[PDB]
Parts: sequence; structure tokens; C-alpha cells
Amino acid sequence: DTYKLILNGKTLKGETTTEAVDAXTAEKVFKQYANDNGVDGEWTYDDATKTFTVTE
Repeated sequence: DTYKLILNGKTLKGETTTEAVDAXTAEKVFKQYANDNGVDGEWTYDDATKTFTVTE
């Protein structure tokens, strides 16, 4: 399924999606993607929208 990541850095903001077999896989893509973007933060997931958010 399509999983989504909202990057809410202090100043750097964006979003990306990945196609993954499960939300394990998508998280362990996204938790690489945020750390390419230099956004270390706190992580939440919303299963209703299959969306991860990292907030700095």
C-alpha cells in the first residue's frame, strides 16, 4: 500500500510516499528518508491515513 511521511522539521518541511508491503518496512524507508534530509525528531503514525509524521 501507499504509505506517507510528513516531515515537520523546524524549518525544512516536506512529504514523500513509498510503496511497501507493510507499515515495519515503510517506517524503517522513512526513518532513512528523514535522517537524508537531516530531520531528527519524534515519530507518530496514523493507521487511518497510513501516514507517518516526524516532528522536530
